[PDB]
Amino acid sequence: ATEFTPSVYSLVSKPLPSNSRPSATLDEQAETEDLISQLFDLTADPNALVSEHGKRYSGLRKQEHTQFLASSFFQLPGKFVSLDASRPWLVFWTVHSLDLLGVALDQGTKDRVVSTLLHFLSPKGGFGGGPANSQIPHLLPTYASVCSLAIAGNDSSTGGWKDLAAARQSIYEFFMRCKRPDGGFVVCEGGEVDVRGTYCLLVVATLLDIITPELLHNVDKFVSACQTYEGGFACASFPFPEPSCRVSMAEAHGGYTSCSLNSHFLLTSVPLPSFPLSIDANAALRWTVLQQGEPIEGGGFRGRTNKLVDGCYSWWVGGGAPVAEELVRREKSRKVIPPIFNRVALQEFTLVAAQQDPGSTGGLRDKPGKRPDQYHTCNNLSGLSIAQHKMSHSPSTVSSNRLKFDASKGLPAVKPVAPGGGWKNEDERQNARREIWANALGWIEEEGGEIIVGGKDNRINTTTPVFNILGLRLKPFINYFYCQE
Amino acid sequence: TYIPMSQRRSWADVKPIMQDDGPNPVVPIMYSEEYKDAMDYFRAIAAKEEKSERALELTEIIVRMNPAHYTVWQYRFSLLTSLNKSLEDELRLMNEFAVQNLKSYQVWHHRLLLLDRISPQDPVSEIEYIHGSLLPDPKNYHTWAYLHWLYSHFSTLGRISEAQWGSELDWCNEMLRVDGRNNSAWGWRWYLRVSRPGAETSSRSLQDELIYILKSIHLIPHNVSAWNYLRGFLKHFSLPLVPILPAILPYTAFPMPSDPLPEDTPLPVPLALEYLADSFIEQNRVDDAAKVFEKLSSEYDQMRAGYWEFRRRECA
Ligand SMILES: CCCC[C@H]1CN(c2cccc(OC(F)(F)F)c2)C(=O)CN1Cc1cncn1Cc1ccc(C#N)c(F)c1
Ligand SMILES: CC(C)=CCC/C(C)=C/CC/C(C)=C/COP(=O)(O)OP(=O)(O)O
Ligand SMILES: O=S(=O)(O)C[C@H](O)CNC1CCCCC1
Ligand SMILES: O=S(=O)(O)C[C@H](O)CNC1CCCCC1
Ligand SMILES: O=S(=O)(O)C[C@H](O)CNC1CCCCC1
Ligand SMILES: [Zn+2]
Repeated sequence: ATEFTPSVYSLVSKPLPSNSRPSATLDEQAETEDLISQLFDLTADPNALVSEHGKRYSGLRKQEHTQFLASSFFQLPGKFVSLDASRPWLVFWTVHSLDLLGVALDQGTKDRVVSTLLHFLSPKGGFGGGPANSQIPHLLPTYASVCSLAIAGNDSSTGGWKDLAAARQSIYEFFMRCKRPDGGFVVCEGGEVDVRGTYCLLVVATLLDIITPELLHNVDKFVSACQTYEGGFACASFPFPEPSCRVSMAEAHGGYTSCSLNSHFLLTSVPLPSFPLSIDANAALRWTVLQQGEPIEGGGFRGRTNKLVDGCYSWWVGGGAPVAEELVRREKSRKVIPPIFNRVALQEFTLVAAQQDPGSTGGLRDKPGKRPDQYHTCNNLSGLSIAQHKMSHSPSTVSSNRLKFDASKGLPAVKPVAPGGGWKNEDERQNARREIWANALGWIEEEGGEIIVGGKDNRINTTTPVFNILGLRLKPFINYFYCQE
Repeated sequence: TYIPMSQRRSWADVKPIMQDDGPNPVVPIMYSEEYKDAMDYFRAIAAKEEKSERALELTEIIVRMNPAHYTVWQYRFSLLTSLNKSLEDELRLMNEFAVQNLKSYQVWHHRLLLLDRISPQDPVSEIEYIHGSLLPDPKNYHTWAYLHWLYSHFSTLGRISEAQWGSELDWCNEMLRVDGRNNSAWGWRWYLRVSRPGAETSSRSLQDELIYILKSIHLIPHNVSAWNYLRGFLKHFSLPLVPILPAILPYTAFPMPSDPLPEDTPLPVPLALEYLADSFIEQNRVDDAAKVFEKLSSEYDQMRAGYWEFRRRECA
């Protein structure tokens, strides 16, 4: 199971060579190598049977991390005003982290989460970063709010899902107001255009059964043209004057590669002709694995070439690996296994370098020397989950899902903005609902593929690739909106 | 000390509106008196849809305290256009925000909307400002994406001259001279030389580009940015790998490597081995390629042991 995933402590650690050519990049790289390798040198190898004397123990300090997150349910200091337009993210980072850590909220606290988020929902459509009498709707808090309601809500009259169901038409209308002719979306009225908006929108549209042909037109082309010569994806593509061509607008980054791979994967479920336009999956897989750092930097991921490793890219880059793998498998299949990244080294980075020092605030962090925060806690743990559990998209599981789908059950069809913007007839709309639902529920944990570095007390729960919520949350949530059971 | 807005003569007609997130919200933030007071009056201003100078002042107060507050930036831009305010003065304010380290996606997008609406007939002054702004962080992702947008938008309008493109390549070359490991500047070179619609593609330009890439590799053999640019270049133009192998083979033990390699250059260079393996595949020598992938997996690039084993198995 680990023949091709060597431990960082078993490899020779050496600095990135200078070639006798100093530069500012290399100065900061070498400083970061010293910082990470020194902490590994002070820490007992997690794979050892009895822990060494005098060294730090690297076990996952779940109770410290739980108490770090507890402040979300009382109050946050004044410095959090920089996140006052992102309060649904503060909710998501907290409640998804507690799910991964296996800590249950009581019903009263869940009801407070639900009630807070419903105050962020505008009647005209979508969630804002705060109360609807204060902030306008935005695609990114709409994803964070919808996912948080999947984690904390339920189907009762106080559970929030009923309110989401009643908002489906207005959320759809908000999404269509955001839509650009070239396939991009603004994140809000007058806002920026990049694949973060596309990802957040496609996740929500998939979960709530509000996908239409008019919503999706050119969305595949916008995303495909974000892929760079390095194989990852940039923030956006520019349409030159439907357009004569599209050009990517910056360098490949883990955050935008995650959003692009996940968006493209969601579009492959949609039964439209010649849709979605293909990406280069081999190049994206190559870019992904090349971002995993060397042993001297603890095997964490960097977000782009020649920058620094950072624990949050365990999710953004590591979590894209199963998606790229599946796209590669499909292409090999169309023409006619060992782990694809070092699943052991990534766990070692999480346990040894990304946890706050013991006996302190708790929380997980970017790198040693950085304060922990809720965002790095969520994304370190999400990436740790992908490393611990071998995730794959199972064709036989999708086939079983198709066989049980009941197309005669569901919520009212979206009314399109343009007269011919919907599906052609009920046969086509129901075929689309079946495919989109069945593929959304196609991710599995592979039997016998678990690797828990440091022993079973380090195990956390399994997240889902693409959505990043637990499968035990995803299934009853999406079943609610498609009226399946 | 602080004078509440309720006691200010200029605001006496306005009844503030409290934040409404319910009786016991989760993730509440302990706001300063100044921030709560300003948002209390912003809620009232936005509710009555007032477009005024006092509203404009209020939005600046708020975004100075929270530069990521997208709702207030949206309101600010609508104030600027409704009142026909000087957009050049607002650009000077955005320059000051950068100096004062007030930054976010929202400030960068506000700047983009200003340039779009001003629509200068020649954007040279903004190009030169953006160049200088990279001094505190030469890899700022927002800045590089904005520079791409600026040249793409104004070239669509026909407003980028050949002299302007030429001095942009000169500037890019200098950025990579100062730090050849700046992957952001490599990405910019790709736009200037390969992907922008106006780029030249001729036998000469392909020869010039290959010379630049190979010189860059020989200067910094372990620079991943240069290797990725080489592989993307050859793939994009469907150019064979074998004819270039003489310049690559010395790293696996047109411009050629230094006869003594530079100091601190341990061999082999893993991406040189990847080149060699892919060259064998180009020659349909799958067993030779498999042997190179096997050495990458077990000896020379062991962090990627599983990926290189995957590539080895594909050879069969
Ligand atoms: C607790 C502070 C975290 C700051 C972090 C995340 N954050 C952000 C804010 C709101 C929603 C949100 O949403 C989602 F992304 F889903 F979390 C993300 C930022 O704005 C900048 N960040 C700095 C960063 C820390 N480590 C790597 N970076 C780089 C970076 C830059 C931009 C984005 C975006 N977008 C990003 F995510 C990371
Ligand atoms: C769903 C969603 C909103 C996804 C977005 C996730 C994400 C991580 C985006 C990164 C975007 C960005 C501009 C990074 C550069 O920041 P930097 O220069 O501070 O960091 P770097 O040095 O690691 O590149
Ligand atoms: O590190 S964690 O597992 O998250 C939790 C902390 O270690 C708690 N340690 C206690 C100290 C006193 C004796 C009982 C245990
Ligand atoms: O009825 S809806 O349009 O859905 C909801 C209200 O209009 C929201 N308006 C707020 C006023 C203050 C600034 C942020 C928005
Ligand atoms: O289940 S196994 O992997 O065989 C072994 C256990 O998980 C070991 N966990 C430690 C026990 C003592 C306290 C610190 C954690
Ligand atoms: Zn980070």
